[PDB]
Amino acid sequence: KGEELFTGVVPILVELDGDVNGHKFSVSGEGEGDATYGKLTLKFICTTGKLPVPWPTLVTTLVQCFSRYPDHMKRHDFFKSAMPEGYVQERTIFFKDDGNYKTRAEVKFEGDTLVNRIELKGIDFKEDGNILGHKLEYNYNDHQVYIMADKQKNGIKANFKIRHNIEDGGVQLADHYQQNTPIGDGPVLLPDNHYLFTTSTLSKDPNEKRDHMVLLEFVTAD
Repeated sequence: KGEELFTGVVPILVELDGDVNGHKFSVSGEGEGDATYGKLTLKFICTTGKLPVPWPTLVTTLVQCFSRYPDHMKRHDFFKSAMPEGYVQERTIFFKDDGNYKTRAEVKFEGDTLVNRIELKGIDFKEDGNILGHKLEYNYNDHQVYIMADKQKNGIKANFKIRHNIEDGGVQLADHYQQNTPIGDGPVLLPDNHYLFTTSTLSKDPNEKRDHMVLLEFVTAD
């Protein structure tokens, strides 16, 4: 199926075009994924200079098709079944007591490369808040994602919270609303409701002088 496109190591390209409170920025990312292990490694670069938001706030936006679905679950892997034509992924992300991101992405194969091409629009942020003021720690608290079928849109939806550590204490909440719809006309497996579990690790490359994020991620269904 589309699952057959994921039995090996797959190069990943990520491209993001963003505007948060008028700060226009661009992120490009490259790496690879191996769904057999649910493993992702990726380096992101802010190609327009300094990133105007903290890197952790972009993690969820910057490929759930790479999750390890155990054999008894492969039947519900909407994300792979939509390949290679892919799927649109849309989110609104509300930052508590601050602004919100609206994102639209196409995830699809371009040849042998899995590509995630994103537009991001952030509005109504506080210029001195936790996001625009760079007050978030450079780490991550993952959260499980309850993927639910949305029969009417022949796709899936989800809603989940991410907690971002604020420097010196406390947590900045990011309330995620998500929906995904297939791009192709093919047959697509609408899944039974289930969770995706993710563990992310953020680091830096000591040889990289541009504003950047190295990201290691494992994701598995259950």
